[PDB]
Amino acid sequence: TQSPIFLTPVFKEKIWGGTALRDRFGYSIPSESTGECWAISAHPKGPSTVANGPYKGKTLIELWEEHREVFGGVEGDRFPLLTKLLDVKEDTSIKVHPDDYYAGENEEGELGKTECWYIIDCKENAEIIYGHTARSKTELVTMINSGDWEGLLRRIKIKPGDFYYVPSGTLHALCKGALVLETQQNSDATYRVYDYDRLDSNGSPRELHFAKAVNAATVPHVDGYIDESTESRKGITIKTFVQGEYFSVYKWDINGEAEMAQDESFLICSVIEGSGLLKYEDKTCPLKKGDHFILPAQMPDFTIKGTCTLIVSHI
Ligand SMILES: [Zn+2]
Repeated sequence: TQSPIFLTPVFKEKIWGGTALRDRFGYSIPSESTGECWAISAHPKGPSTVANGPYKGKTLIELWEEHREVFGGVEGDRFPLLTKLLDVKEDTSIKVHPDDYYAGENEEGELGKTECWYIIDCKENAEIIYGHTARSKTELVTMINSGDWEGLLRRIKIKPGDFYYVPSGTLHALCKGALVLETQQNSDATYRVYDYDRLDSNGSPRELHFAKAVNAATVPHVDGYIDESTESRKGITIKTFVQGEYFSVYKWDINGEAEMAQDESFLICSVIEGSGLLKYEDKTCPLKKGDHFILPAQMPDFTIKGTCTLIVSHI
């Protein structure tokens, strides 16, 4: 296809969620404790539906299975990624995501969940939990059992604009006061080790997966290294956050009119700030904060005019 494919958001309630998705993006949310917006999703538990054009109403799964041409004919049983907006009002659980092998073996073919975080906004003293100090799996087990979160967990102070890559196997948790654009593999495989003994809307504690978390966790933890790059042309500054095995993620900072080309299999796009006008051939497409869309394989060269910021990804 040759035109933008907009996606209608799906929402998920979370004990750590809030109303920021409605307050900052104008979204109609399910509850006053909404933690996640599954923005570009083909996950069975909450797939995005096409919001416009000839495919309006179809799910991203139906597009992947029946119209792979849209995605440049790339291989794979399922659309590979999942993009979310996260309203981390309170702390999320301490957890680890398995890799493709472990997930497939223990979660019935589910993909692993390597992911990354772009911090859109956050409070002044915001942090994240990333990595740990255990030198062996027996030590990790011991320190988790004595709830020595202070000696075990490693914390990183964050600020708006930060980017963190989270390889599967990484013990982590986003903490209270953060608004995040999370790009991850198409998976919902999560092993929690601690959830602060909280109760959900139904008065029941959330599930923990101690054994699986320890099995999936990388020990010892070693901080990986990613090199960012930035380049600018007329009307746009592009920051390249990562070009990894599972995805490449970028930030487009537009001011004025930028000339673009879609030279990948497809581009996943989220407008996180401002508004603008996308023009291609004789067509016009208004863009605004909160829009999520895919630019197909055959998308014609286009321009975006305005003051807006998008986070974009591709495989
Ligand atoms: Zn996570």
